[PDB]
Amino acid sequence: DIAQVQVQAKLQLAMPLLPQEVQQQGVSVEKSSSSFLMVVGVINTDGTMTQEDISDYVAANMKDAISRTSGVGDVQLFGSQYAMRIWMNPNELNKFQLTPVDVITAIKAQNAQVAAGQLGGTPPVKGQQLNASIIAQTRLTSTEEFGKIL
Amino acid sequence: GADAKTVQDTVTQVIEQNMNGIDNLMYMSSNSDSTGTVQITLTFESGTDADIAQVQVQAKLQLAMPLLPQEVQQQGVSVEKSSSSFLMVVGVINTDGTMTQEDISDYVAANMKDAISRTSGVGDVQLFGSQYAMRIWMNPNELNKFQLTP
Amino acid sequence: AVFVPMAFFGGSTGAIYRQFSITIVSAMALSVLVALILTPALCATMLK
Amino acid sequence: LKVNQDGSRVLLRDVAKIELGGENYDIIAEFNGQPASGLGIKLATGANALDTAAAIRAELAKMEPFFPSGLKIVYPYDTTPFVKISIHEVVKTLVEAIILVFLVMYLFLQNFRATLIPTIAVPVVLLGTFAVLAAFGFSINTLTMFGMVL
Amino acid sequence: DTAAAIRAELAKMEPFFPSGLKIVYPYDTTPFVKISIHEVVKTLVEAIIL
Amino acid sequence: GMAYLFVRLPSSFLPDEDQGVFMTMVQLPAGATQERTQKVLNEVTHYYLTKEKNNVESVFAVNGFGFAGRGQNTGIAFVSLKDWADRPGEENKVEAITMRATRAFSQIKDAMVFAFNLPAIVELGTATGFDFELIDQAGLGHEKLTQARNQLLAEAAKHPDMLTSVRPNGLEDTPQFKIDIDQEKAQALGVSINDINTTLGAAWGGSYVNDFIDRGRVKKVYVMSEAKYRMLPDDIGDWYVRAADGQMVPFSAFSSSRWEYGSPRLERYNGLPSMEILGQAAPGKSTGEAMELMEQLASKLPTGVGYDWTGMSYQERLSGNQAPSLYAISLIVVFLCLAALYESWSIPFSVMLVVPLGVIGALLAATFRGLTNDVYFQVGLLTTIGLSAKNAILIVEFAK
Amino acid sequence: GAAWGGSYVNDFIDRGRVKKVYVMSEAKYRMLPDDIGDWYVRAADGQMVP
Ligand SMILES: N=C(N)NCCC[C@H](NC(=O)[C@@H](N)Cc1ccccc1)C(=O)Nc1ccc2ccccc2c1
Ligand SMILES: N=C(N)NCCC[C@H](NC(=O)[C@@H](N)Cc1ccccc1)C(=O)Nc1ccc2ccccc2c1
Repeated sequence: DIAQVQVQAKLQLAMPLLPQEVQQQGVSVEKSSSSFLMVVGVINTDGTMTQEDISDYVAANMKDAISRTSGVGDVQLFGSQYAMRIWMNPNELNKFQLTPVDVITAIKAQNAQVAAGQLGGTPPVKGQQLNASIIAQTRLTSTEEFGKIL
Repeated sequence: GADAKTVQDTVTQVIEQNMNGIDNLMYMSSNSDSTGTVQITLTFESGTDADIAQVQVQAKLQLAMPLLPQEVQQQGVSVEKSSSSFLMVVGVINTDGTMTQEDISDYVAANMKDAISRTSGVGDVQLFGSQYAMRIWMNPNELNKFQLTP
Repeated sequence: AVFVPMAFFGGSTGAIYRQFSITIVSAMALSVLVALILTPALCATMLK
Repeated sequence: LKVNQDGSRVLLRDVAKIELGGENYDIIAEFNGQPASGLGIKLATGANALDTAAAIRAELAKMEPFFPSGLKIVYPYDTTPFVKISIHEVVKTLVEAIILVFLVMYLFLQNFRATLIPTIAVPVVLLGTFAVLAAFGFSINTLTMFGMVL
Repeated sequence: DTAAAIRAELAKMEPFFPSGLKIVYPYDTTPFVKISIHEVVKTLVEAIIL
Repeated sequence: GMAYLFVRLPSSFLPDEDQGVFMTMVQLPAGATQERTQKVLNEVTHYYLTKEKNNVESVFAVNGFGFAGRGQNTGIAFVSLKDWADRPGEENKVEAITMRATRAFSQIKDAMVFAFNLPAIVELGTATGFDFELIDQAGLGHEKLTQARNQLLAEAAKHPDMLTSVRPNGLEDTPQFKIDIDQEKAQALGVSINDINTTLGAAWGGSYVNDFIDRGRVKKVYVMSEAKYRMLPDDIGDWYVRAADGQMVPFSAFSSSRWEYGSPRLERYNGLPSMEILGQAAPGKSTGEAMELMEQLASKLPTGVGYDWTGMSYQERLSGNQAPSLYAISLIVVFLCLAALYESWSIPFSVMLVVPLGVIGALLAATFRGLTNDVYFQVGLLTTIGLSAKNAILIVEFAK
Repeated sequence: GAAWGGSYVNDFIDRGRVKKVYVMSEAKYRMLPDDIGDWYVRAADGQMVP
């Protein structure tokens, strides 16, 4: 218990001296025991799906609940959780004169949630009748909406 | 400034996937308000050490801290020991040299509040007002006059 | 045989049915120590 | 902020009001219809309830002398005197149960020295119980004082 | 006891599965514990009867 | 008569005491303001001051903070009653004070204010009362979880039934002002999307800019706007963002104003969204029956909707499950210890039926008055088994 | 970096939960060493450069 605390309270001192790519990625200080015990396979028989549809449902329903339950050390997902995957064609960038930098900027602008204030603010005028929260930009949902990014 | 939906997936959900691999734990709950204030509650087993339980919860949130907005980072994230109920409530009023309900709340949070939370193992202090701050009220008509923005 | 076995608490009523036994169980065994020692002593020393 | 064509200076005061006010106007408390702030201290999930409330006054006592004109402390919502009444009413019950045991031991045994062995029997057993609670971890609670009565 | 609570959380997940989704169990240490208790307590009763 | 006076005798956990200090929370309807709820907190302060001078010493109101959570709808007033000596009768004690606060205010007025004694207890342990919660275990959203929650609350009070009192925790549901910023209209005139997001963000909601120093200490610096320029939906066009070609552009150009329906509090239990239900048992039923007759209503709802009992309650209760097992080993150890100093198969049975001799008297005093089977009574039983064992062992020891 | 190896851009929401968003390239344009010249980075003077 105490051995895990001191190791992750020292790594954290040297966290700022790492690349910004590694910071947003998953750093983890867990308790290890080189050996599995309960391996729970997940297959399909009737309504057939791929080895990708299954790994998403395992990591979006039962994986978050398993690692939390009865003191599990660390869980290893056998596949990958779903993610809005984009495959940049290099020939179709040169056609319209563009780079991967312009694609990344388009997603970090349109695909984002902004913190707008609220009508009838925290310090209001005496005698205001209503008070609601403002919504502005919303994070995208499906494959169709990601295809319509200008 | 963020509304209920904004804080529900930019702060709340980020921590909840990274709230795993902890010793003990029965369940987790959460409340994401429209004012812009999330609060989680990991209730552990009876007779568990509250000292070590606080360490593991704040050494896992910290892994998912970089995946949050930069507004929330500079704001006050806090992992304290909770007990839904007050005991000593110390009111602060004025009689002679009269002041407002704003001048008083500053002096409470700039003299005696920092000393109270530190003393004899206090869980968490709730200031009844707000500490002073250089407040600026941008007039929109006087920005357009000189051609400017926030 | 009724205080201490009832003091095998469970859950939020941990120190509720526990403390309302063991506290008085120490009072029972110290009254047995005060009835085997000292009460015999002062009865013989001075009574009539 | 800016310097318009003709050498005129635009300042932050010219475009916006500047008042030194609160950081958060979402809450403002009163005390019998009088402008006020306060300190809502909550327990630390294992703290020493009353000893923590006694050291709330300890830190507060060194703050008192350096107060502005009119600033006075008041005490609404306080659990301190309920502890002081439960000890004053159980120890009153303790002394009442000894004095009424004396009257029953005098009616049956008219000898004054006979009504004396049981009078100096139970006081010894009550003190011994305090020694066992200190050696096991228990405290002077509402339960281990009503237990002295039973 | 950790492997028993792996089924506890998994049991509440079962009812809300899509069509065809079924759970299987390869590589499991659970029944080796149940055989070591069933073979030592069998040895216990055999040593008393002899 | 001993079995009849035990089952009919109801079950509490711990009596709610006079603490000399209670409170009363406020809750206003959809989209109320700070000025509206302040009128309600003033009327509450009058009842305790002018209409209750003898019982109350001081009130400590707090506008915009209930124990539900936060917002300018809620409120709370920490009452601090006079000492016990100046409050003599039962009328001047907490129970009677908060009784003529509820059914009085409720019915009249417009908002909802209660008043209630402080549970000595903890957050849990009301007795004859549960805490349910409904989970979204599939891919349906919050809008579809609202419909399933309304169907659980409906069918519960549709057939009572040895009743079941049930209300939601606080998902009232109020409207929100959405602003759709068209991305093609913005870039055409030449405004950056970065500039537009921190115009709306650092004006209406506020923005943490930097730190400064005031009188030795170090505090914060915020930026927003004068009150009048951010109250109504028509004041959005008053802001003008600058474009790359050195000229002003109004918000109304690229924006689109339109109302919606969201929720001001999205609860989530265990990595999944949820909706808390604070229900209760009937005057007839009690806990165990109310919970199992809420589970077959929880499984009668559409797909992708399950349940999980959230969330203070419990882990094996006290009047029930626990008590049986505790008294069971109390008989097995009493029997063995009455034999270590006796040697028979008859002497110990004499002491094993003075249990009901003294117990019938304890059940008679509690059921006659307004008391109930709680913690203080259940330990008063085991003490009377030790006092009935004592007297009877003297009748068995000297006689043998 | 954001073509051959991949790059963590932003977060989005899929069916209630919150997942990740990645950016790379179709499989065929990053298998061989001769496919490096297929990418063209833009210069300050508005024209492509291999
Ligand atoms: N289960 C309970 N209630 N207590 C376990 C205590 C463990 C051990 N003392 C013991 O192990 C003995 N109580 C056990 C025992 C010894 C001899 C005869 C019977 C039982 C002991 O360490 N006692 C205590 C007591 C209070 C403490 C308070 C704070 C910090 C440490 C403490 C340690
Ligand atoms: N978060 C909210 N709003 N309520 C939680 C309160 C818990 C519980 N009482 C109830 O749950 C009752 N509201 C149930 C009920 C009883 C009678 C008619 C309708 C509903 C309770 O413990 N105390 C009471 C007693 C009676 C009440 C009647 C109306 C409103 C609140 C009440 C609270």
